[PDB]
Amino acid sequence: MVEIAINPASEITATSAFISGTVTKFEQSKGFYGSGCNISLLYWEASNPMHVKVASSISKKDFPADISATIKDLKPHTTYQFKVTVNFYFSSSLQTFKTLALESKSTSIVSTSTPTPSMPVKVTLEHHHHHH
Repeated sequence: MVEIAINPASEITATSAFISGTVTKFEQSKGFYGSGCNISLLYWEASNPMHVKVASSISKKDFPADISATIKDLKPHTTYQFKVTVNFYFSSSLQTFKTLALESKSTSIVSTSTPTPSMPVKVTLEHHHHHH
């Protein structure tokens, strides 16, 4: 089967969110083996699934393929749904997330540190982007 793992939506604010997934293994049919599959990770409003917006559109020919999408232009207090569309024929499972209100936090001094930030001698100056 086409195995597409979906990573839970994180870094969610009112206007943006970081979503991702991993296309572990791809299948299609004869003739389409070794094809650069267009990964379009689509998101829409839970209230309006007609507004199919593209979070990210990239091409993958190598699997497992880890893809991520940074969504901006989100509506506050709004529930959204997302899926990874791989090639012209496949879609993943459906996840849903909800944005925040117009009172969001900066999330830089205190961020959700799920991994350990233990790096012997921190050479990287994270003033451009803070790692999760």
